[PDB]
Parts: sequence; C-alpha cells; structure tokens
Amino acid sequence: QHLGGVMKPTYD
Amino acid sequence: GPSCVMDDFRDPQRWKECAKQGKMPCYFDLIEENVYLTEMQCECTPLSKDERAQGEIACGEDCLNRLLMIECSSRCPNGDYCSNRRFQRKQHADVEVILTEKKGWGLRAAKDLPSNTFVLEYCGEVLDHKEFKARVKEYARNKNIHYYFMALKNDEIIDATQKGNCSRFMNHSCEPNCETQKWTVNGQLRVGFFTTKLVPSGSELTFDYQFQRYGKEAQKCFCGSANCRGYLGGENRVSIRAAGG
Ligand SMILES: C[S@@+](CC[C@H](N)C(=O)[O-])C[C@H]1O[C@@H](n2cnc3c(N)ncnc32)[C@H](O)[C@@H]1O
Ligand SMILES: [Zn+2]
Ligand SMILES: [Zn+2]
Ligand SMILES: [Zn+2]
Repeated sequence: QHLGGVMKPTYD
Repeated sequence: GPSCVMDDFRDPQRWKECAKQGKMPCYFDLIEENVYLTEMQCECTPLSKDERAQGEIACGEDCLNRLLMIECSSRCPNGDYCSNRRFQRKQHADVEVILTEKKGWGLRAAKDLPSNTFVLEYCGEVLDHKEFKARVKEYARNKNIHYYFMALKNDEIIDATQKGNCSRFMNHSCEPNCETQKWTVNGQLRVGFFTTKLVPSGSELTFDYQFQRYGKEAQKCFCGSANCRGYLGGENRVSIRAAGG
C-alpha cells in the first residue's frame, strides 16, 4: 500500500 | 511545543480531554508488558551489608546473565539488590513526551542520562505473520501516517499502534542517541531502548529505525542531522511478507 514499514532492532 | 510527563497517561479521562486541546498525543491503551494477540541463576557473589552501604553494584558489568542479555530472576544470589532486573522492576529513565515541529510527538530526557542507561521497553501486541498482515491491511485502509511495528524474532512483530507505552513516541534519527537491545526475561524476548551516549536534559531521544519499508512511498526524514539519509527506509522497498521478520 501507500505508506508503511517495520522497525528493525540492531543485530544483538 | 507542549510537553507531558509519564504520570499524565495513567488517567484515561483527563488524557482524552487534553488530546482534544492538543496538549497530549492521541489516545492509545497503556500497557506495561507485551500482550500476545493469540495466546538457572548467575554466579555473582552476593554483596555484603558493607558493600551495599558503600554503593557497590550487585550483578554489575561482570554478571554472566547481563552478558547473554538475560535478566536475573527473584532467585538471584543478590536477591532484592540485583541491578539486572530493570525490565521487570520498570527501572525506566525520566522521560517526557513532547510535540516536535514535523515528526509528530516525540520523547525527551527529563534528566541527564548516562551512556548505556535503560530508557523504556518497547511494549505492544505481539503478532504472528498472519496477524501482522491483518494489521498492515487495516492501517493501509485507515490511511495511517505513523507506524508502530517492531520486528521481535521470526514470526513475532510487536505492534504498538493500539496498545503500548510511551516508547511508541521515540523518533528516528540518522545520528541517534539510543539503540534497541533485545533482552530475555523469563525465557521471553523483549526489546528495550538504551542510551548510546550521555544525553543531556531536554534532548530528544532517538534511535535508528533501520526501517524496512513495504509502503510505495518512503517517508522523508526530518532528523536534521548532517549525515541524514533523507528517508526512513532508504532506497529499497520490500514486500509486506519480507518486512515482518
Ligand atoms: C514510531 S512512531 C513515532 C511516534 C510518532 N512521531 C507519533 O507522533 O506518534 C513513527 C512515526 O513517526 C514519524 N517519524 C519518526 N521519526 C521521524 C523522522 N526522523 N522523520 C520523519 N518522521 C518521523 C513517522 O511518521 C513514523 O511513521
Ligand atoms: Zn549476576
Ligand atoms: Zn542478579
Ligand atoms: Zn535523517
């Protein structure tokens, strides 16, 4: 769709 | 811009009236621990009474649980004095919610925060891939501007859109002062925000979203940093399927 996404934590 | 302390979010009636006047952010269900949409000790030597009176740290920098990013339990050899139960005891940094010029609401330090200080846990509803797609479809139909999805682990996305805490206000920066740290508490993985440097009082708290964009259009970045990447999500768009873990 128009906008959107997912935040990804730093590799831990 | 207007500001509000974390005590202001405990009264739902007063908050909902402040939201009508734009003095507080829009209403959401305040939670203190993740809610799933579909349902040994360390080897630290206990501190003596003299060591605690001096100010020494129980399960400090050397703790074996602290090293595997695992919090201690109530059975810790340091008992109540264990400093490695921050998520469980809600030992949060003093923060306030503020209205930014162009990013919506944000978070700011209410006191000077040393480097590697636990800010808040990123709480919300934990979704599997089908539930995540369901929320993606709903938010696309609603024409939402803000997104609150945080990848936790395979087939686990935290969605703080409807339920969460003030960590859902942390904005993105291309030169941030916080980072996530994924901690295990009672065998369950949790995401928390931690300062990465000394953050002076009144400064906005930010982290690098490392945003995985499924949207057709990318959101322009207003972080104002000299190294700004210009957008949240970079150049490449991924599918809804791939963004969710
Ligand atoms: C996790 S919410 C953060 C809280 C949000 N600012 C609010 O008012 O509820 C993420 C949304 O904030 C906005 N945002 C965060 N960081 C931004 C930035 N550096 N530049 C532009 N918008 C930003 C975007 O609309 C993004 O989808
Ligand atoms: Zn320990
Ligand atoms: Zn401990
Ligand atoms: Zn930027």
